[PDB]
Formats: sequence, structure tokens, C-alpha cells
Amino acid sequence: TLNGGITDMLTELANFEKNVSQAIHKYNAYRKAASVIAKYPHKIKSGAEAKKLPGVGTKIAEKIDEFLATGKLRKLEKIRQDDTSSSINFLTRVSGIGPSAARKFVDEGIKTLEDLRKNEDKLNHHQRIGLKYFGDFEKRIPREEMLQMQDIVLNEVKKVDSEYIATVCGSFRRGAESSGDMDVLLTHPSFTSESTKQPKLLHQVVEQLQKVHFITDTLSKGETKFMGVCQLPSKNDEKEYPHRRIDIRLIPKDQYYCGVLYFTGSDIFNKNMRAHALEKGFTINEYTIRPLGVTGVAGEPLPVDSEKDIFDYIQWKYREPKDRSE
DNA sequence: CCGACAGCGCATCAGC
DNA sequence: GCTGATGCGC
DNA sequence: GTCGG
Ligand SMILES: O=Cc1cn([C@H]2C[C@H](O)[C@@H](COP(=O)(O)OP(=O)(O)OP(=O)(O)O)O2)c(=O)[nH]c1=O
Ligand SMILES: [Ca+2]
Ligand SMILES: [Ca+2]
Ligand SMILES: [Cl-]
Ligand SMILES: [Cl-]
Ligand SMILES: [Cl-]
Ligand code: NA
Ligand code: NA
Repeated sequence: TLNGGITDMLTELANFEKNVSQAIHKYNAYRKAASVIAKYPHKIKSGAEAKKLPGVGTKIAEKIDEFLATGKLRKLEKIRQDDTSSSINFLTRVSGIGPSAARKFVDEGIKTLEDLRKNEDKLNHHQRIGLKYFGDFEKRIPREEMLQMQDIVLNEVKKVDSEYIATVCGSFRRGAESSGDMDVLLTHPSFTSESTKQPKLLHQVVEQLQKVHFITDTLSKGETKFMGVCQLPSKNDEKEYPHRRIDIRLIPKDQYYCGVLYFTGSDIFNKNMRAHALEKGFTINEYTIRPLGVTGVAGEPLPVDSEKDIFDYIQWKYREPKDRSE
């Protein structure tokens, strides 16, 4: 946190551009600059020094000079004073309320937590659950709790079918001492890139986790991706644990390594790696790495037998999960 | 200068 | 109903 | 907002 003031400023600008301005490329530019500054191992002394880093340009350099000189950014001080911007920024903190829905709610005079709770009939299912657990979803998950959650998920999955493999990914697999939510990568030998020999593979696992009262709510659910809510059991006379967000992704078993690369992240790491893949003439998603032909059309999937294989194709030295927290 | 910016699953909706 | 665009999320 | 070409 050598440069935490600068990176907090850039993150707040990013959130403004995403939630209020609906300018997704500015959001991504601010996030990229915040990420490269966060890993820079010196306390930045000037905007010129920061501008040497890729993704920091003239405008961010000038903002860094203002921030270093004064401890503030007038642009953000005004954004914080703007009622409409402040209202939109708040509403988007509810899961399921994005920039478009937030602005529509503000138009209708729905702009506070209190307004949402009085207008549950105007929320879709996702938004209603996001509101229900607004406070809980703000809280981080200690690694100790992530380990108990891992134990429950891996054991309940084994009870459905011992051939399932469940892997906890995200920041947990990167070794973080706390996580924002739990991400589970699921495989089963019946589901490959060549065939689906059993139906309901994801459903059966979700059902089992609901049966044991671990999964408590569903935000969305399809054949391969579950997004929902879970909760650790508590002991006698103990306060309940907060409800937690959980994502489950069922990935073809022969595409495990591309899948675990994607789901381990971080998100900025994936964007850096995929962008670099393009410059090398490849495209990476969660299933495959493919060559790009002379016309830009993705070719056939390349053989992958490890995470490192994906790094090797794009001429990157392998980076352990703990070194991907960009 | 200016095109491009990572890539995709599920929910919701308009148009038919 | 389906298809394609959009919103929101990972 | 930034960058490669
Ligand atoms: O959500 C955003 C995106 C996520 N991902 C991948 C990579 C990421 O690691 C994993 C899970 O997403 P999370 O939001 O749970 O992020 P975590 O790294 O686990 O951090 P937390 O500790 O939970 O905050 O999905 C992307 O590839 N792109 C995204 O845009
Ligand atoms: Ca996570
Ligand atoms: Ca997640
Ligand atoms: Cl933009
Ligand atoms: Cl500020
Ligand atoms: Cl593919
Ligand atoms: Na730069
Ligand atoms: Na939101």
C-alpha cells in the first residue's frame, strides 16, 4: 500500500466512469492504471514518475500531481457532492442493479436503501436477493471461513458422485487471507468437449448443497453456471455467519486447465494475459487457447495439458497463482 | 491520429 | 415460442 | 483514458 492514496483515487474514478458515465473503456483504463501503480514497488513522488508505467498517461499523471500536492482531487470532490452521481454510485452497490437500472431508479425517486426496501415489488429476483443481503455482501470472507466452506463443498460434491472434482478458485486459490466471495470450478468425466453423457450435472450439485442448507438463495442458474448465496452453519448459541456470494462453473473436464486459469484470475490478470495472447496471435477463453489466422478468425484449439502450457504458447514465464493478484 | 481495448453465461426484452 | 440485443455479472 | 503502429 505504498501508493494506496493514488490507487484509491483511480478506483473511485473508475467506478464513476462505469456507474455514472457508462464509459466502460474509461473504467477499464482507470483500473489498469490502478493495478500497475499498486504493484510498483516505490512510493511515487510525481505524476511524471507514474507516467513511465504502461497504462498511466498524461491525464492520470496530472491527477497524480494534483493528488500528491493537495491530498485531494477536485474532480472527485465535485463527484462526491453531486446528488445524482452519488445516488447512482450507491444503488449500483446492490447486486443486480447496474448503471442502467440505477439511473432508472433515481428517475423514479428510488435512491436510498430505505427506498429500495419499500419498493421490493419493483426489483427483479436478482436485485431482490442483492438487497436482502446488501450488508452481508459488503463483508469479506476470512480465509479460515473459506477453508470451512471448501470442506463443505468438496465433501457434499463427493457424496453426489465421487467422480466430481470441485476446485475453489478466485482469490482463495491465489492464497489471499480474505476473499470477496467463493468461486468453485466443477468437473465431471461425463461432461467433456466431445459429449454430455449425463444431464443435470450442475443441478444435482446445487440441489445437494441446498439440501444441507449451505446454498440458501439463487441469483441465476443454467446448465454450466450457478450464481447464488451460501452460509456456513453456526454452533449452539452463536450468531449466524454472514451470507456469502458463491459462483459455480461446470467446465468440460478436458478443458480444466483453461478453466482453472480463468477462474483463478485476477480479472485484471486475465485481461493482461488475454490481451498479450492477442499480440502473440492467440485468443484465450475459459475453454481453449486458439491460434488467430491471417484473417483474425480463431483456429482450432491447441493442446493443453497444464496451466503452464497456456503460458508457454504466449511466451510468458509461468506465474504461480499467488503472483496473479493484479 | 485512430482503431482497439478479454471473453462469455444467464436474465430480460423487443420483434416477429 | 425463437432470435438477437442488452444488462449485469463472473 | 491509453497505446501501438
Ligand atoms: O468478476 C469479474 C471478473 C472475474 N473474472 C475471473 C477471474 C476472477 O479471479 C474470477 C472470480 O471473480 P471474482 O469477482 O470472484 O474475483 P476474485 O479474484 O475471486 O476476488 P474476490 O476476492 O472475490 O473479490 O473470475 C474475469 O476473468 N473477469 C471479470 O471481469
Ligand atoms: Ca471470488
Ligand atoms: Ca465470484
Ligand atoms: Cl469509454
Ligand atoms: Cl479526492
Ligand atoms: Cl472454444
Ligand atoms: Na505510461
Ligand atoms: Na450492482
